[PDB]
Amino acid sequence: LYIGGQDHFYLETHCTIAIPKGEEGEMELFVSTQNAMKTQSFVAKMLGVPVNRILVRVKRMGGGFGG
Amino acid sequence: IIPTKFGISFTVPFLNQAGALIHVYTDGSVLVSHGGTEMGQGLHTKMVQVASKALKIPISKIYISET
Ligand code: XAX
Ligand SMILES: O=C(O)c1ccccc1O
Repeated sequence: LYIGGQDHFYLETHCTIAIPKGEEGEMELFVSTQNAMKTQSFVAKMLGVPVNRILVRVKRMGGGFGG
Repeated sequence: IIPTKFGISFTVPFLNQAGALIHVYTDGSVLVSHGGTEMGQGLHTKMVQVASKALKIPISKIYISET
């Protein structure tokens, strides 16, 4: 038996705004994510910066469904 | 030659209260937030220095972003 995959098709696609603060590696991010913690960590690790420097903010998503 | 004595506290009793909020992220990086504002008197510097002593960690792991 086989079962095909599936696209999330959340009506709102992936989207991120990133605001660099110019001080000490600080950045503030608005993102359509269900996982602001991992967003924050993955950004920090990409930058070579401590996690305390990165702020992620999540108002709402136009769908997520795990995607 | 002239001396001074200056009384320390708000003269309205209820303003002598203070809040802090502390997060430790999973990289050990610590973010401190408290009710004070920085205006050049170096309050955050002092607050970083206090958090560092208290926790027994270098100042480099502590950060204050804003009020
Ligand atoms: N309208 C709407 N409903 C939705 C979601 C959505 O994006 N939009 N997604 C699902 C998913 S998919 Mo997942 O384990 O991250 S694979 S769990 C999960 C679930 C997460 O929401 P709680 O019920 O825990 O608060 O919401 C469901 N209902
Ligand atoms: O007593 C003070 O020094 C004081 C200072 C600022 C505001 C209210 C106050 O009572």
